[PDB]
Amino acid sequence: DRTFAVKNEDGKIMGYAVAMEGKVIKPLHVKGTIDHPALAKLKFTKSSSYDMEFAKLPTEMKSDAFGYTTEHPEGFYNWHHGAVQFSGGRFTIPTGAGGPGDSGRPILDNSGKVVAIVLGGANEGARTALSVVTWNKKGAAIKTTHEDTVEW
Repeated sequence: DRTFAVKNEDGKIMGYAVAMEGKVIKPLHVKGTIDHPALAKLKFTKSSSYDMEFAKLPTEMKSDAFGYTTEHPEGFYNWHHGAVQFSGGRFTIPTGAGGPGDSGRPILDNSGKVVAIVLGGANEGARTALSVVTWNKKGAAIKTTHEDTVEW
């Protein structure tokens, strides 16, 4: 288990955190507490520019974390709600497959490596373009935001 619900005070799921490469990572805009004893009270470092916040992964969860890959060839990827196309530098889904509460969910390749973290979606009709965080080969974060993105 490397994906954790972020809960508001009522216990409603607001979005998700992931364990990846020695960090716990979540979208900054997802407000609540991670529903995990080892993770609730960690010290987070916030980056407004990338809509992300991160903490050091507790040494108990060392090995139970996703790997990340910069290999994103065009084609199809996976996430909790089904297929994610990557084409023309954009990740898209059928409109209606994602919405509020899906921020922080990872997009995975078939080997189970993370290629992106979902921030939200811009409704283009049949397709919805996902606003995401990715990392390049230098480990630099990249936020991709589409016109009229809806935060999830």
